[PDB]
Amino acid sequence: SAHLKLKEMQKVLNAHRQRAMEARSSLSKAQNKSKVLTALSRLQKSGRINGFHGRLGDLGVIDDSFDVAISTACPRLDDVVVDTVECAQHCIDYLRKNKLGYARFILLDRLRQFNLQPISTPENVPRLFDLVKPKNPKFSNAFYSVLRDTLVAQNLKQANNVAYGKKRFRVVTVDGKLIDISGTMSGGGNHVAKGLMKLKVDDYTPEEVDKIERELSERENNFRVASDTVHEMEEELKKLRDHEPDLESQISKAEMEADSLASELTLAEQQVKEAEMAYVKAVSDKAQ
Amino acid sequence: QTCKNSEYLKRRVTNLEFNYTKPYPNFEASFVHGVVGQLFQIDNDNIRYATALQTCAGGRLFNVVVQDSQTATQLLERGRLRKRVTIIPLDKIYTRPISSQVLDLAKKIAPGKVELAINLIRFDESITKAMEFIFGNSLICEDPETAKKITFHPKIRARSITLQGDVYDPEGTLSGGSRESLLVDIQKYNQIQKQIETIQADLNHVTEELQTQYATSQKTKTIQSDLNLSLHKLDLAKRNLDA
Repeated sequence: SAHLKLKEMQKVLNAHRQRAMEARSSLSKAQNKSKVLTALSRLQKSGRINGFHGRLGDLGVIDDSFDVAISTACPRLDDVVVDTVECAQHCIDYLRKNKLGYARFILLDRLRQFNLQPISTPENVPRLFDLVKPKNPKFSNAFYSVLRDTLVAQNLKQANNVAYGKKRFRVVTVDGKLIDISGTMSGGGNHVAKGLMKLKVDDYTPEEVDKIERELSERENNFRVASDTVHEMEEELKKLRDHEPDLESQISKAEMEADSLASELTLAEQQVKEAEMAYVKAVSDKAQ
Repeated sequence: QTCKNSEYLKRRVTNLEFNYTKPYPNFEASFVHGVVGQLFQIDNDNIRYATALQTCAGGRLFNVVVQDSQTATQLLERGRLRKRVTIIPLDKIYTRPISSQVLDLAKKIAPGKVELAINLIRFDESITKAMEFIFGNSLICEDPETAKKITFHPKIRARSITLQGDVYDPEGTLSGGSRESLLVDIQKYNQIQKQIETIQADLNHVTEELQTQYATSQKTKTIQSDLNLSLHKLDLAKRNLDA
């Protein structure tokens, strides 16, 4: 039961472990964006670089009520929008020289354009592409390259049209449920996503992550010394299971040797009185 | 000793861990092959491409394989979903191949600085189609300028990966920055796991043959009682020689 309890609590550790990682991951992402923002504030301000547009979020505004919808739909709203290849390359290597973060970039010169005209969307489903109000229409086509088949459904009608109707599209439910065309089973959960376009912030203090790491370390140390005690008890049990049979065999051979000595003693004790009587009858002879 | 001193590395290999609750006991758990991470390995030279490898899988490193569609859907529905993940069934995933003609043409245009994704991985044959769905659409180029001129080629639409971790998408998409390389520890972890499984199977076979030998030894002790009786008779006769 001891080691049972051990595994029990160590299972808890694993849970804590992964959940901590989750928080850590989020924190990293957060801090990543933060330092990314620094570049967006610094590299564009110095004027030494040109053609730097910024981020995809620094563009046309969408309705605020669909913030969770667009947050769960695509994170690529955080993509770095630039135009020329060489400027992007040089700032990438300048950022990597000092290790100032990590993100994705897109080039306007290689942006494949398409037709941004709307299509017939039956069953009264709104298209988020028309809802966006871009300040620069020249990028709207790029939006069609990013927001491909962007629709919105509700009232659980996804099983009729979004599953398979006239054509399957990347429809995002008002609450955040997304059905992808790729077919893979999107595992749901309880992850939060909001605060990407104002017409959310789940940041925690670094001391909280520090105390989580400290409690993880102390739990790991406690479980390690518990496993050490379990190993010591297992070694003691092995010592007992080795000391049982050798002692039983030694007591068997000891009782056998004692029986042999007793038989020898019984057969030899008659010689005592035999030799005593012989010596007496020899001493009594005194004629010579 | 090995399985007790090698868990300081487990603190880093945590996101690849699989967790679930069995919805249906009658369902065959063999259909859930597991996470795609430990289901395949990488050869030695992939170390020189280690970082690049992450890109070639991306978040796809955290997918779980299921046999068919209905079982995957019911496991997702009744499995008490806790975190947003991605699951791949095997029955409905389409395999989109790439014409090897453009592949060899790009290999001949750029001599030496060309690598194929499916040629730099080691996996099971029964899931080769899965590799055609994930690792069957990417390429690797060493020099950055070569990958840049390959990306700008109209016919050569190559999903290139520059060794510094630079994804050269055929549509001009490019990444960059310092993330890190969490594949070497996962490789060590799965190697330790496979050697632990081998040693455990060997020890289980040894324990089974030991139980057989223990039954034979129970019979041999049944006769060894009389053997000890004869040994005691021998000792008594040896004592009576000089008695």
